[PDB]
Amino acid sequence: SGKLTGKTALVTGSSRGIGRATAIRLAREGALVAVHCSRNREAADETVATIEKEGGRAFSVLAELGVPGDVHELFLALERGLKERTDATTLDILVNNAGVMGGVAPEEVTPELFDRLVAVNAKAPFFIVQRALTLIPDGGRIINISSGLTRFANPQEVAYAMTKGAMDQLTLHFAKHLGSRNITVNSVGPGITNPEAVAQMAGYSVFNRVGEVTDVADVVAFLAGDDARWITGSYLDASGGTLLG
Amino acid sequence: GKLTGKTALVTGSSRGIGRATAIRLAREGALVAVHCSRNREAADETVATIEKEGGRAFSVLAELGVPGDVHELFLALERGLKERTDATTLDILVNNAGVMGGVAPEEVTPELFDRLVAVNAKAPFFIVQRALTLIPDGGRIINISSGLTRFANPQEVAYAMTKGAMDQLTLHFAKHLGSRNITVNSVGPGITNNGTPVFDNPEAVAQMAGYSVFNRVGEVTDVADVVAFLAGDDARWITGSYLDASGGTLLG
Amino acid sequence: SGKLTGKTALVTGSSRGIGRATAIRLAREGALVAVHCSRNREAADETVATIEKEGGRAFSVLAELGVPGDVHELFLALERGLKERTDATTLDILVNNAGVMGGVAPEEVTPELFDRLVAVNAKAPFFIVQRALTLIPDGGRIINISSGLTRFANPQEVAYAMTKGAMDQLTLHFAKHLGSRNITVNSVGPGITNNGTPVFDNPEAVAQMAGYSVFNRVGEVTDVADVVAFLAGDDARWITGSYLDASGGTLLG
Amino acid sequence: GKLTGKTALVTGSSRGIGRATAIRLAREGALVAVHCSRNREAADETVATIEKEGGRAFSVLAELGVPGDVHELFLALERGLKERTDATTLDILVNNAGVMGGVAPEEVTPELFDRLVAVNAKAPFFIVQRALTLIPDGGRIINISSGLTRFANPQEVAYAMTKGAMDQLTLHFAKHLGSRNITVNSVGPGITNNGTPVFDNPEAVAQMAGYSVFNRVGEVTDVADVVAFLAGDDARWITGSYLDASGGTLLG
Ligand SMILES: NC(=O)c1ccc[n+]([C@@H]2O[C@H](COP(=O)([O-])OP(=O)(O)OC[C@H]3O[C@@H](n4cnc5c(N)ncnc54)[C@H](OP(=O)(O)O)[C@@H]3O)[C@@H](O)[C@H]2O)c1
Ligand SMILES: C[C@]1(O)CC(=O)c2c(cc(O)c3c2C(=O)c2cccc(O)c2C3=O)C1
Repeated sequence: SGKLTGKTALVTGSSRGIGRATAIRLAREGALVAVHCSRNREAADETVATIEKEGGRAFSVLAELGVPGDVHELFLALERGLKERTDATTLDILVNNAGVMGGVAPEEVTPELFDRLVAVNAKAPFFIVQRALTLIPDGGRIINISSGLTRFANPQEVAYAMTKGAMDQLTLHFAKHLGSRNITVNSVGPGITNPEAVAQMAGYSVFNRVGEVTDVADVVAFLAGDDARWITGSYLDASGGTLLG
Repeated sequence: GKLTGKTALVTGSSRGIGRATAIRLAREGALVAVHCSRNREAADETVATIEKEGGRAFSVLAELGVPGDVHELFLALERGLKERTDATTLDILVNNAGVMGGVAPEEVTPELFDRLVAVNAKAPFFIVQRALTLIPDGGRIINISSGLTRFANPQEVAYAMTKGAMDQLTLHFAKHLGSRNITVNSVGPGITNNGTPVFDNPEAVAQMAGYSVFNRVGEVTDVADVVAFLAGDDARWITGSYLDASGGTLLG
Repeated sequence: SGKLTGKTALVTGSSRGIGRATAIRLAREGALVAVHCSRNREAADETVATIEKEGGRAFSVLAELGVPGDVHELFLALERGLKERTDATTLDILVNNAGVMGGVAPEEVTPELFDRLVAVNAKAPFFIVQRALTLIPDGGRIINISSGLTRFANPQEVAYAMTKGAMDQLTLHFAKHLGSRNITVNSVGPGITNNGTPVFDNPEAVAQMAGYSVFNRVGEVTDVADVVAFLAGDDARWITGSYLDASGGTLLG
Repeated sequence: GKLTGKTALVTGSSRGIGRATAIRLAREGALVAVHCSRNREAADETVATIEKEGGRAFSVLAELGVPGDVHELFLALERGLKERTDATTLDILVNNAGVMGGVAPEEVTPELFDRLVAVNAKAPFFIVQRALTLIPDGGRIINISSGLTRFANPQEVAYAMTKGAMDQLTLHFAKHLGSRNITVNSVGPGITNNGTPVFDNPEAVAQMAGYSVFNRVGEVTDVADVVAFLAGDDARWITGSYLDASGGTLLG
């Protein structure tokens, strides 16, 4: 039971971190959750187990994002697992969460690394959305997990932030596009998300603590439900006040 | 009831977004102080409505924008809370009350300006300042702003100015109350059907609907439900922010 | 230069700091400038003298802002001064620069001080714009000096930030309002700026203010003045309703 | 002229905004590298116009968004720079080159996507990376973004994604390059008449004109004159920002 009973959801990159927590949370609201990961079937199944242990419903879906054919593989697996469990291909909630980072100075960024950041973080989300319009009913949900680094300068992750900048444009423009179909499209921006180095990252928030994976997941689940029907095209700041300069 | 055994004050609460906000917060198990400037009866009609759902609420009278406004309000509030809970703890503060100008820029007088500032910006500042002594660590402050802070409309410039002032309150009090774990956030409504004579008129309603990407006017419920979320535990990691409850009016 | 030759301007709070430098840069570009100040007639005459030494044109205007009759006196003096030197009351450029800070913790703010900050920082600029519309021609300019404190949290000056967030709303709605008359309306947001005070004589404090800028220096009054001058000229005809970040990258974090 | 003694590269300066930017920078006395993909005559026409007005410019030819683009661009750039100044100093970099998608969201192919990224966001990044050694302390990077980063338009979502990436390039390199005194800023045009067929129909024009509060479309000089200000000394204290050169298109 819960807000999302009889709803289906897909969360990309949800074997670890925010994705995992988001899947758990959405499942807790009574949603059927496709747990996606790129490479680890094991981690993906740990998540599916937890959801079942806590009385919810989920299934793992493996498909490496960032490579030719990623969208085919994601949906082939996804659409089957859905018809298997509901006899429909409907996808009520899409969470674009998967993302990889750069971790080098701009002078060390290769054309190839740039291509891959774009491919996983921005290109996949675009073509995942495009194909998912097929499955998403009227009144459905799209939620894109952004990054605090889009509002906060960090040259050590410039290529990463560029791709998340790109992802945030999905929110603005698909919100407009999907208006007539009553599908809301929003972004969620985390802060820093989980020694003496702990003490310094905790300083960035006004709450003097580091973010937890739950801190973001709870905002996603709100966006995923009916209480958020009148919010679209917007950016939700789940960073514990990190943007306040 | 996720807000059970919590207390809430919503200013300008006898009608419109305020009404719906009180009703929603009550429905979540919170005892709600329903504030009004003038009509004791209208504020009691809301209290009535809440109790018929198995909720807890009490009316409060205090004309905002005049000398001693804050005093009268917190006098009645502290009284009503003690009588009902043996404490005067205020978990949730919603600054909802506000008035518009409805004249062109060249037609604004000093008296109107002063009046807009007094009700829309001054009162909320001092209601926050006073409420600090009643809000526990982990409490909630929600300021109802306006989409006109992001969408040009000269016909309400002075009103928007007072609301932009309100949002700055949000920014700075959020930083100030971080160590006490109180979130401070603004909710910006779009065009919302309250009950004014413009909404009696279709074609006018048709015009306003088009501002939203969903092709409808907002309902009071649309905004109250966003307020309710910020009031709850799911929004503990959101502070100092502006939530866009306009149905995508800001998209251009 | 002669870019603003034939133009007139008013810069409020123009005897000191950012206001002063703005008045100076406008005059340099060829504008006849009304230097306003609230009380100090001498400091205003000093700016005028400086502008004249450089071969420009300026006059002083006394009018205390934030008290009853402030707009009235300002424009009485403005109009007399403009008519004498040009034969017209045409006001091409209006710069809303004047403002006062609160300098008090959010708990010590009284209803009086709040009124005072509003009256000076929000009320006056609104009514100055309102009254100035009668003098500003099609093609004219309005620049509002805001604050980086609208973008950067600082509870120490919260009431002041509210008045300045009010001021940004002026920019947004009047830009829309004044579109059909081809007047641009923009905001300029300073960061920390060295206004000549003793505070800036201490290097240890200078350094910790400098760190807020990506360039590792404090701003000069001239860094802000030069942006205002750009907005005020023809090259910025296609910018309106916007906010210019003249703070040396303070908002980057 | 403010830019006497300085050099500038403007990518895609053979027509539209790039062309006018090149022309305006040369007018202030800068030596301008005029760039485009293959059309030598197109680049040279801009060079001709600049020379008539008594300025200095040379054409440089490199198709952006293909393996080797950067190498080919800088080889041509330095050659031409050395032939004229006997130095490879680049004072001013303007990332203007850009292409549009122009198909519905459902129609976008991986191929089109890759192409927009490669030209609009990736090339600017690697051009910057490579230019860093030629740009002296106190120099300038100006990135030509788009109002579509703030104004919803599904017909160009992929394009707008690349411009969102572009604005991130501004934010992060502004920080990275601060200790070197290099300002990095975005200029975001609205609808600007660039000679394409759409600006010929006086009906679609009137419609486009209505996006601005001045009720006209932008001209190429409207944007170029903003770039020129950023390229000069008067804008030394602005960095990491977005300049809204749309004539008030983002006001709602
Ligand atoms: N005009 C508008 O409405 C508008 C609005 C917002 C933003 N913008 C932005 O402003 C910039 C220029 O706009 P515009 O309207 O002036 O464009 P334009 O008239 O189409 O000219 C663009 C220039 O970019 C060059 N270019 C395109 N692809 C290239 C490639 N792969 N390699 C090398 N050069 C390339 C073109 O040269 P070749 O022909 O040789 O390729 C051309 O000189 C773009 O970044 C655009 O996104 C324009
Ligand atoms: C010139 C054009 O063929 C027409 C067009 O559709 C457009 C194009 C490029 C743009 O950057 C924009 C726009 C735009 O409308 C438009 C409409 C409203 C706001 C905008 O920022 C824009 C644009 O930025 C391609």
